[PDB]
Amino acid sequence: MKLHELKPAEGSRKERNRVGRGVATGNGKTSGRGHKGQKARSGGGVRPG
Amino acid sequence: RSAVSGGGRKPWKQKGTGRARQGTIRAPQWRGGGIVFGPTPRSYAYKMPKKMRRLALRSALSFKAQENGLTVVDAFNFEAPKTKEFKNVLSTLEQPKKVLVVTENEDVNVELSARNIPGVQVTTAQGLNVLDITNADSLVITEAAAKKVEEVLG
Amino acid sequence: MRQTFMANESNIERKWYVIDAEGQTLGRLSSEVASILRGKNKVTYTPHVDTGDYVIVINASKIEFTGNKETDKVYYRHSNHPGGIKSITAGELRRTNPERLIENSIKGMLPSTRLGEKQGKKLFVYGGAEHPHAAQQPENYELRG
Amino acid sequence: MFAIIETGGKQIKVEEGQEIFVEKLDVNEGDTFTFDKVLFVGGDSVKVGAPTVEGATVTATVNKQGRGKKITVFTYKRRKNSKRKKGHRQPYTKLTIDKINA
Amino acid sequence: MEAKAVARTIRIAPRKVRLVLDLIRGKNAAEAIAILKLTNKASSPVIEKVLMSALANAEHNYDMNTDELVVKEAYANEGPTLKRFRPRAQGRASAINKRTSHITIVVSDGKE
Amino acid sequence: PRVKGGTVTRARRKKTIKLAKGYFGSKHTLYKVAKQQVMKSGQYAFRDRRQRKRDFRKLWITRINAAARQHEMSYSRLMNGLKKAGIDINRKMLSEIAISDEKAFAQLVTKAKDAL
Amino acid sequence: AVPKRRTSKTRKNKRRTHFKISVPGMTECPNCGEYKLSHRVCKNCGSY
RNA sequence: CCGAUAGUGAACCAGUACCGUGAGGGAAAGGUGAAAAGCACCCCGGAAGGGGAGUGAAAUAGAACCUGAAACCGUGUGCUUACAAGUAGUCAGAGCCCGUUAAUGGGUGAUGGCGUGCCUUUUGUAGAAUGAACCGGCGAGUUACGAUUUGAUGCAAGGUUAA
RNA sequence: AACUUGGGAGUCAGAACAUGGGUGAUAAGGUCCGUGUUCGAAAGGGAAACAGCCCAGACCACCAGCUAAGGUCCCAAAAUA
RNA sequence: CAAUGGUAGGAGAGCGUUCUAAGGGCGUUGAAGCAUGAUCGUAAGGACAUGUGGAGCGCUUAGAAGUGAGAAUGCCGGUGU
Ligand SMILES: [Mg+2]
Ligand SMILES: [Mg+2]
Ligand SMILES: [Mg+2]
Ligand SMILES: [Mg+2]
Repeated sequence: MKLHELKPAEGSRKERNRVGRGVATGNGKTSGRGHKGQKARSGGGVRPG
Repeated sequence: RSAVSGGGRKPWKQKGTGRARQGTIRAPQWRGGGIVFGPTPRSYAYKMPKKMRRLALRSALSFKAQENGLTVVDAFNFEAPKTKEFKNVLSTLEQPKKVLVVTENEDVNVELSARNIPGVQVTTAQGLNVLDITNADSLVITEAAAKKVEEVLG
Repeated sequence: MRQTFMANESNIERKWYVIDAEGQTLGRLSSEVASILRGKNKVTYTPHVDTGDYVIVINASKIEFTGNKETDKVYYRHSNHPGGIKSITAGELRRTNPERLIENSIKGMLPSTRLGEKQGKKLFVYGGAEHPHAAQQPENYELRG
Repeated sequence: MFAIIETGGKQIKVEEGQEIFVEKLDVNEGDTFTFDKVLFVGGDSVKVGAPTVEGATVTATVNKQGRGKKITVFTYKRRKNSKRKKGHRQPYTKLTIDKINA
Repeated sequence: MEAKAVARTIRIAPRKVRLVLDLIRGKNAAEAIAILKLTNKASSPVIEKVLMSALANAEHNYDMNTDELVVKEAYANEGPTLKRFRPRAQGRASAINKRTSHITIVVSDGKE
Repeated sequence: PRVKGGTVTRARRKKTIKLAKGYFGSKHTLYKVAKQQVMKSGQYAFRDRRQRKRDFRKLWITRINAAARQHEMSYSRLMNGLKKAGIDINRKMLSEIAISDEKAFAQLVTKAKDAL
Repeated sequence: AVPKRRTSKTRKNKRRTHFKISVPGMTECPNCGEYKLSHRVCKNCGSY
C-alpha cells in the first residue's frame, strides 16, 4: 500500500474524548464530574477501599 | 508554575482590596506565568511482537512484487564512485523517479554514487526497513541480496 | 406568505354614520359602536391599519340604565397627587357633561395602542338631536343589537 | 375567471396567467401538471363543488423546482446549557397556469 | 478644485477643538477668518493657521484664488494621547490624559 | 507543537456581529451582547413561525364573520351550513371570495342557508 | 452617588445638543472693511 | 520545540528602569526600504506641522516608518422620528430609496400581534442572589509509570522477551 | 419487555397540589411519613400576570384542517343561540 | 411501519486550529492576513468575487497536540462613561 493512501485497520483506532470544551460535546461545564463534593475537585475522589 | 523566575510572594492581601485573590504573579492566568500541562520531554517509541515485524517486511516486499516494481539485477560492479553512471544504470533500467537500491553487503561505490541522485536511497539486505520499501515505487535487488533476503525473511 | 389581502391607505374608504342614543342602554350601544369604528364589519378588515368608519352619536342624554346604577357606578379618577382621588356618579355625568359619559365608555372598549387612540378620535358624541357635521354627509346607522 | 384548487395540504385561488408556489411535486422542468382536485370555479360562471366540482381540472406548466430560502431554526433554554441549531429549506415548485376547465 | 491643509498632534483635546470648527463649516473664507480671529477660545489661533496654510496652498499650487473659497469641510479627530498622573490623597494616584488633535481643513471653489 | 487561537475567534464573532445587522445602538457592534440578542431572536422566530399560522387563521375568521352579517347570517351558522352542504373551502379562500367576488359569496351563502 | 449604569452614546450625544459655542457678534468695520466685534474698537485699524 | 502577551526575568546596553533601610522583589520595550536612495527647491508658519515638486515598485512604506482588526472618536448623507409607557427582538406589513454571489433581491420602517438579558447557583431567580464597563490577546482533565476493561492485530497449548 | 455478566456514571438540599395519618392550634406557602401527579429536567393552550393547578409532551417547514381544558357583547377568534 | 422535549449523566458521529510524513498542487499575471458582499451544507463551518497586501499557502490520506472561551470581583494592553 502506498504511503500517501494508507488506511488503518477498521475499528482499530478511536478519537479520544476531550473534556471541558463547549456544551455541545456533552461534557462541557463540569467536565462530567457532577456539581459539588470531593468528586468535583481536582485530585479529589476518595482512596480505594 | 514552579520553573518560571520568581513568583513567591502573595501579590496582595487576601481580603480588603477589592481585587481578585491571587497567590503568585506566576500563576497560569497571569501574563508571564506557568504553563498548565503542556509538552514534557518524552519518547514516542513502542514495540510490536517479532513475528509481526516479519510479516510487515514480507508484506511490503510482496506488495512490491505485485505492482511489478522488483527488478533483480545480477551484480553492480562499480569500481569508482561516479554519479552520472548510476543515473545511467537507472534510466537504462527504466526505473521510476523513486527507487530503492539493495546491495549484498555494504557496497561503497554504489552508495557514494547514488547519494546525490535526488530520489534514490541505497540499503544493505539486512538494513531493509518498511518506510523505505513503501516509499520506493521501484526496487533493484542484487541476485546475492535477493537470496540473502529470502533466507532471513523466511 | 401567499395571498391574503392587506388594506393600505390607497384603498381604505371610511364612511360616516349617525347613531342616536335615545333609548339605548350604555353598554349595549357602546360595544356596537366600538365594533363599528374598529372596522370589524368591513369584510376588508386589517388589524394594522385604521380601516373602519366614523361615528357621530347624537342624543347622548336619553341613555337609560338598568338596575339602580343611577346612584351606583361611580367613576373614579386620580390627579397623581397625594390624596387626589375624585369621584362622580353616573347620573351626575348624564345630566352634566353627558357627552363625556359615552365618549369614555366607548374608548374603554378599544385597545390602548396608538391605533386605539387614532380610532377613538373618529368618534363625535353630542348631547341633543343636532350634530354640527352635516358637511361630511352622515348616513344614519341602526343599532343591530 | 378564478378557480380554486387543492394541492399538497392547502388550497390556492388561481386565474390563468399567474405564477404560483406549492409543495414539491414529482414532475420535472417544463412539464405540464394538471390538478384534478378543484373545489370552486367562480367569476362570470360560478360552480360550487360539494366536495369537488366534477370534471373541472386545471392545467399548468411547471418550471423552477427549487428550495426555499434558508430558515435557521434556533432554540435554547436558559441556564440549562441546552441549545439546538438546525437549518431548513422547504422545496417548492413555480407553476404557471395556462388553461382552466369547467 | 480642492486645497488641503492639516495640522497634526496639536496639543488641544479634540472635544475642545471641535467646538470652534462647528462654526466655520461651510462658510466663506473671509467670514471664516473673521470668526476665528474674533472667537475668544484657545483653539482658535491654531485653526486660523491651518486655514491660512490651505488657502496659501490653494493659491500657490492650483492658482485657486482666495476670494471664492469656502471651507468645504473641516473636522478634527483624535491624536496620539500623552498619559500623566496626579498625586491625589491617601497615597492614591489618578490619571490625567493630555489629549491631542489632528485638525483637517479643505477649501473648495465649488467647481470641478 | 503550540497552536495559537488566531483567526478562528475573529470569524466566529464577526459572523454574529454581521448577523445582528441593524439592532439598536450597542447591540450591533459588540459580540458579548450581539450573541445574546441573536439567540433571543432565534427563539422568538421559532415561536412566531407557529403563532403566524393562528393569527392569519383568526384574521380570516374576522373577515368571514364580517362578510356573513351583510347577509343576515352569523359565522357559526355559516360554517355549520357549509359543513352540512359538504362544501370544503378553507377560511383563507372564503375570505378571498368575499373580498373579490360578491356574487359568488352570496350564491354559496344561499347554498349554505339552504343546507340548514 | 455613583453612576448606576453607563450613559450610552445616544444619551451622551443627546445631552450635549445644547452644548455649543455661538458665532461671535461681529460686524464689518466702517474704516477698513475688516470684521470687528460690535461696540469694540477695531484691532486692525483702531477706529471708534 | 517557541516565534515577541510565546520562548530565558532578559531577542532590544536586563538582573537594567523601578520599588524597599535592607535582605530582597523586579518590569516594559523586535520589524522603513532592495538600496538610505532618509524627501534638492518652492509655498503657509516663530516653530511643530502641512501642501506641492522630487527619491522609490509602493511614501495612507517619511523615520512613532511592514501588514493595521475591534473597542472608541469624528465628517458626510439614503430612509426614518417631536401624543409617546419601549429586556429593544421577532412576526405581520404600507410608504420611500436602491439594484445582486438574480433570487420568489438589498436598505429603512408608519402601524398591529407576541415577548421581563446571559451565566452561576438553586426546590424555585426577570430577579432587588452572584459574576462581567467595553474590545482584543492569554487563560483549565495533560504526561510518565502500573492495573483493569473494551476494540484491533499477530499466533495459539502456547504466547512473549528485559537489561 | 425482563433477567444475568461486564465497562462508564450522576444522584444522598427536593417542591407544590390531591388524598390517608402523625406533630401543631381539625395554624402556616409549617414540619415528618404513606399514595398518585406535576415541576425539577417541559416548551404549547387556559388560569389577567403567576416552576408545581386544568388540558396537553415541541424532529423541521406551510398565510391548510379538526379538537381538549377554557370559552363566544367590546378589549379579544367564536352564540348579543 | 414506528420513533425523535429534555438537566446531572452515558453512547455515537462529526466541524474546525497548529505541526509532521507522503502524493498532488497554487503563488509579484499577486500568497497568508485584513474588509465588504444579496453564496453553499442539517450544525460545528465551507467556498467564490471585489478592494487593501507584498510573500508564502492550500488540497487528499494518515499521524501527533500548548486545538476551539463569555463570564473565574481572572492577568496584560488599549478605549470608553
Ligand atoms: Mg503621602
Ligand atoms: Mg443582576
Ligand atoms: Mg433592577
Ligand atoms: Mg459587578
